[PDB]
Amino acid sequence: NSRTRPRVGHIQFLSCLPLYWGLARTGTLLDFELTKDTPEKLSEQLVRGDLDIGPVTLVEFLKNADDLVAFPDIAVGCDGPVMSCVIVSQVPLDRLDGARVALGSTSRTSVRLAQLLLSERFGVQPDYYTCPPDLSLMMQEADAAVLIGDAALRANMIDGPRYGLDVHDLGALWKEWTGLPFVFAVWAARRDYAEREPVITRKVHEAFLASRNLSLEEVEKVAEQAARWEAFDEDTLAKYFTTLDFRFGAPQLEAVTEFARRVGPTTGFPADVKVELLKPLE
Amino acid sequence: DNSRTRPRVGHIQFLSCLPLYWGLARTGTLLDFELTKDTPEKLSEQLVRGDLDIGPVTLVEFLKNADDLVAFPDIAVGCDGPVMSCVIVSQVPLDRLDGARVALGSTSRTSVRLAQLLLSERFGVQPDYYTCPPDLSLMMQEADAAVLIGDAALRANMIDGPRYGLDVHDLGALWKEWTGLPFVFAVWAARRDYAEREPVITRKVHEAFLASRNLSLEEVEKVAEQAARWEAFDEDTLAKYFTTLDFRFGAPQLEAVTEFARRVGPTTGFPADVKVELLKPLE
Ligand SMILES: C=C(Oc1cccc(C(=O)O)c1)C(=O)O
Ligand SMILES: C=C(Oc1cccc(C(=O)O)c1)C(=O)O
Repeated sequence: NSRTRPRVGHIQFLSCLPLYWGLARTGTLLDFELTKDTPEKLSEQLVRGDLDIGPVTLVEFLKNADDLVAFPDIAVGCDGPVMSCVIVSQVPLDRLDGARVALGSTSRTSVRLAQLLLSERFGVQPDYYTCPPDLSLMMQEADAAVLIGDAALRANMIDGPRYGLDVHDLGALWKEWTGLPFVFAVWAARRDYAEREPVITRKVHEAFLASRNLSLEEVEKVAEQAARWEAFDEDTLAKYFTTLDFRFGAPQLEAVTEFARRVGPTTGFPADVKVELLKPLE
Repeated sequence: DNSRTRPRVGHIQFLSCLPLYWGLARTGTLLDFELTKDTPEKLSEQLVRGDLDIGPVTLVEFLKNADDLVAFPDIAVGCDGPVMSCVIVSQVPLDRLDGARVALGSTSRTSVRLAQLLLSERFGVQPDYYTCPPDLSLMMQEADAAVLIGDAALRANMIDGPRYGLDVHDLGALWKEWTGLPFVFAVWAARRDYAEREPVITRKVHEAFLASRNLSLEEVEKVAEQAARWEAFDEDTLAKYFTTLDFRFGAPQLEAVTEFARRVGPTTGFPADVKVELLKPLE
């Protein structure tokens, strides 16, 4: 009946590879029982109780906000381009009305942001369908596709330029539309776990912040090492890691508030949903 | 995407390899791996069938597949005397086990074979063996003795045994008494096809393991202090366990492997003189 390590999720994509570096170098990993997977699986596992703490794609957090406690000061976001959330299209976006648009199944938030932009900014109503993320296949059978993660970064930096495909950065489209930054995923504890183990939850939160901070300082070391295992080179990875925005304070919460209000009534949660933050000790 | 992919590397989830995990994390080596954590018998099955490229292999399963695996020199999971986490728990003296029931934990391949070798060829008793999931409570309700490995064995050795007045015999000590030799329970190996396709990645993985192991030897007390917060064992117990384990794999350890293989080979599924191929260093 001894104390057991928290079950902690971790996004397998490159976006959170520097964070993984920090968790390893600080020794934090030895205080976790870590699960690596794609964002939609990690969100399903946390909501279903197979994890205690982990990253949650924003839309799924909002649909479950009464049962989750978000960690302050860490998130996966951007202020302008995010580079790894894109619309790849063979035509201008305003020509997508009634066209087929493939939505990568690993996404919940970026697909909704893309749908919001296309309808409310560009005024087109495509015929959406979900499918596994595969740019080559998606382009054969759809006129445009929404991708996240490594596949999106690959479409943005490699596939797009080679084949003359338009690649629209969803963070940039949102920044153009609203002037706001964007948050794609947060870290959260299950409410029942945070109330049963307040101290473990706090130490996990603080360890994430320290590991994140360390990864910011050693971004070039992380990029050099990771470049040996990717089609991206060191400069591209370092640019990607430094373009991503892992803050989660008042300006980022303002962005979440506005996004939630615009998509709630079309996504399945109240437009004024409450985001509960983990409170520090007095 | 035809870029080079990280090696798929297995890692024993038990406490025995927790300091090594610390070393792999602290050195940053983990970011050069695609890591899979599991029990020794699953990690062995995955490597043999091709779901991993490099990983720990319980000795008996390595020897049964020695033609298809290349062992890493100078790192292994072993002992010279007690190993602490491979035990026979018995309610009677070992010499009273002839015709008695002995439960063999299903997660083991090497320690169970070593226990059978000791009981038959050293003590001369012929128990009615059976395999079951590792659970000391159930095993003791139905058997006169049980063979355990991993955390469950360490728990029987340091906690359950003393509490219930059960004899706990250390399999490493029993073998040492019988032979004067150390013992190797698991080795690290690369699949032969992976080692021949990617010699340099295999070498760098091997070197990274040695460097992570060496660091974990230096920081054993830090690792025990951290791990004690999540285990029924305290820091002193974990530190004694980590320092009792022997992770060397040179000539004296290979001598032990050779003799163990000779005594059990023809009844376990490999030649008594099976050849152990070691990863060769560069000139
Ligand atoms: C930085 C990214 O933004 C994300 C992260 C996690 C989930 C989602 C989603 O769309 O559900 C988006 C990235 O995927 O690289
Ligand atoms: C030191 C140990 O020895 C082992 C390790 C892995 C497998 C086996 C086996 O019996 O198959 C034994 C331990 O379990 O901690």
